Amino acid sequence: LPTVDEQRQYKVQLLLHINSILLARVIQMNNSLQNNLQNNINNSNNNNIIRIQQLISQFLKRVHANLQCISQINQGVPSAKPLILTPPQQDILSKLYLLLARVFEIW
Amino acid sequence: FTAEQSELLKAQITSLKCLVNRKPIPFEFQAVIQKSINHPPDFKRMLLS
Repeated sequence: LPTVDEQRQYKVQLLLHINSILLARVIQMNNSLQNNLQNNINNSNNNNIIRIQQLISQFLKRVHANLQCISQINQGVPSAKPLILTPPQQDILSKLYLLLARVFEIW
Repeated sequence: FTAEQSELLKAQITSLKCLVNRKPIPFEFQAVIQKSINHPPDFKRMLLS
């Protein structure tokens, strides 16, 4: 019997929690990119460096999309939905994006 | 919009800014975010749906 107010609180909570995981993963990969840049060789020809940057971009795009959706939800915008409902690229982020997609399909 | 939710929201906006500007995230916001991670919402009742 979830009220509209409960549905809305669930949406905000889940978007916030996913953002925290996304942001934590970016801090991890960024520290890793910085150490790699400092410690590795031939970083002109290191595909790993570009792929990490691309991955970080995917995570940060999602953080922004989720922030804007939270903002719309708080503004009472009808049928606010995250622009991105897939996970980037056992893994908790992937389970939570599936739940996110389901929440915005059923409510 | 609870005080804790609003506290996390500003930590996340600030962290996003700091990230996209290649600035360090001040440590108070990392701790707000780490708190969020360690206290997740009740996904179960969300499943009742």
